[PDB]
Amino acid sequence: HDSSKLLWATEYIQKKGKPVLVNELLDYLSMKKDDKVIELLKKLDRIEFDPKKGTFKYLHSPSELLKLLRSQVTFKGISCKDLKDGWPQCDETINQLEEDSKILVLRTKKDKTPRYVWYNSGGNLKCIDEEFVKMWENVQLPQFAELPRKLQDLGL
Amino acid sequence: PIDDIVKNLLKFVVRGFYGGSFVLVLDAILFHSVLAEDDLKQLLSINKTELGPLIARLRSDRLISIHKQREYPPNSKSVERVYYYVKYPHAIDAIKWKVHQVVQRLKDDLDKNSEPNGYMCPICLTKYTQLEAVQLLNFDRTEFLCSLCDEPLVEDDSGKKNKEKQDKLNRLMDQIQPIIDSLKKIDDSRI
Ligand SMILES: [Zn+2]
Ligand SMILES: [Zn+2]
Repeated sequence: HDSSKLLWATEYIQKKGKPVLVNELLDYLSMKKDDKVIELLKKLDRIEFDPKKGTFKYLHSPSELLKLLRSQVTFKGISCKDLKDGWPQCDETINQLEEDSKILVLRTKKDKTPRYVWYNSGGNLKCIDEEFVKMWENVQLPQFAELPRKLQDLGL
Repeated sequence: PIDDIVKNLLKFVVRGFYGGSFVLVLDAILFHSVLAEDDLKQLLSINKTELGPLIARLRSDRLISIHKQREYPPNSKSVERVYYYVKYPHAIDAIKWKVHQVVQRLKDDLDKNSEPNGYMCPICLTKYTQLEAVQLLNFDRTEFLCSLCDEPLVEDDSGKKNKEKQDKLNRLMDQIQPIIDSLKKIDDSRI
């Protein structure tokens, strides 16, 4: 079919994943021997077609990650689907680029911590021990407008 | 606008003394003044177990309070929309109160370990003090006994721990400095 040939060629181009001659593209899967696939490559982004030499590519750094993280300011939250495909082992970069240099959203330790769009000043700030964090939880923020007097009682 | 600095400050503390997930909901609430409940829900694309306490923490933090933004349902019903009223005046009330609370607490820790005065019997595992020591001190016993176990006493709160509390204070002063400086910048107008 017209769509089946395009789907198979796109997967085959994805399976090949390398820029090679368009002539070899047809013989790799023995299906894209008609002009329909070549026109589909120029018309669809699944197969990259350009006037240059035979080459099909995908249609990469923590610096780009930070800019991409900054690219989602006051917007929806993105996933690392493009980040890891556009930069393999992008989860490691999050661990390496700590101190907010690469923020993430670790869903759990059973799904490779699927991250989300996040930017921060400190990010981790691990040096504050949980004892300070526990006493932060142990101290409960008090009730209503008596509190402005309460901090006045403490001298504020 | 100074109110943005208040919200910008809210990110700092909610990312300094809280986790990263504590700011995305903080972002979402402050993204829109009157935001529908489901709109925030679709943003995170996760369950309510990872969202509920975050807003409850913020409402307990008094920075933002979920307001009764009443909406009339189109099905001959009355179902309101959960839009949070960001309670900026109460934010400085709650957040600064803890800072004043912790700094005096760490001040208390400083003088507790400042000089070893109280004593202790390791055999009995009970602390003592100088006033107990003198009434327990004897001419023959140049040390302090422990009449409970009939054992000599040892000092407590050595000089090392005073440095630790001070180093806690120095970290406390440094790590809360961005929080307070962004907090005291709001003190000019109290908005
Ligand atoms: Zn209250
Ligand atoms: Zn004893």
